[PDB]
Amino acid sequence: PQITLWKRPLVTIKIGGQLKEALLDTGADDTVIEEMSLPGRWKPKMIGGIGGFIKVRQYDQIIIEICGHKAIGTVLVGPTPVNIIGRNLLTQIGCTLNF
Amino acid sequence: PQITLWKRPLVTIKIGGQLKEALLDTGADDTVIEEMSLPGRWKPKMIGGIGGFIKVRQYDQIIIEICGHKAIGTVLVGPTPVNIIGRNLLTQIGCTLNF
Ligand SMILES: CCC[C@@]1(CCc2ccccc2)CC(O)=C([C@H](CC)c2cccc(NS(=O)(=O)c3ccc(C(F)(F)F)cn3)c2)C(=O)O1
Repeated sequence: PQITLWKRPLVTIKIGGQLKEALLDTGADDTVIEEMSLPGRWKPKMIGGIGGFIKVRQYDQIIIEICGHKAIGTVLVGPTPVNIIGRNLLTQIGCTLNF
Repeated sequence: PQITLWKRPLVTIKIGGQLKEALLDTGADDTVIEEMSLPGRWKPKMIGGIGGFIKVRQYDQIIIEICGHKAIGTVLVGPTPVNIIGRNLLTQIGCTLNF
C-alpha cells in the first residue's frame, strides 16, 4: 500500500508467532526490537541514535512478517522505545520513498 | 523522485541560507538539525530517541527547501549526530511510503 506521514507509520509485524506493532523508519539502517526471546546464538553490537549509543544483541536470519510480507534477515534486540523496522528489511519488502 | 533504500536517504536542504545534507526519516515526528544560528525566539524542549533524550531549541515557522521543494514548520536545533527531516516536513512535500 501507499502510506502518508500525517500519522506515525506504524504497522503490524508477526515475529516468533507474536503480533507486535512497529514503526517504518527510513532513517534507521537496521531493525531494532524490544526485549524478547529469539532462537539461536547472538553477537554483540552497539548502535547510535539521537540520544547516544545502546548495546544490543544481534540475531541473524530471523523470519518476520511485515504487513503480510515475508522478510528474513538480521534483527537487533535491545532497550528501544518502540519497535523499529529499518532499511535492511524495508528493501526486502520493496519499500520506496516517493515525492 | 522515487527514492530506493539500499543506501541512506540523504538529501540537500537549504536552511537559514546555508546548504546542508539531511536524512529523510519517516520514523521521526520532528525535524532536528545540528547546532546553528536561526533567527527568532525559541523555546527549550526535550526530545527522545534511541539512546535517551536530548535538549534542543524549538524554532517555529521556519522555511526549508528540500530537494528544491519549499516547506514550512517547526525545527528543533541541538546536539544531534545527523540532520533529520521528520514527518512534520515530509508531509508538506507530499512524501509517501510505498510497498
Ligand atoms: C535506529 C534509529 C535510527 C535513528 C537515529 C539516526 C541516525 C542516523 C545516522 C547516524 C546516526 C543516527 C533514527 C530514528 O528515527 C530515531 C528516533 C525515533 C525512534 C528519532 C529521531 C528523530 C527525533 C526523534 N524525537 S521525537 O520527539 O521526534 C520522537 C519521539 C518518539 C518517536 C517514536 F515514534 F519512535 F516513538 C519518534 N520521534 C526520534 C533515532 O533516535 O535514531
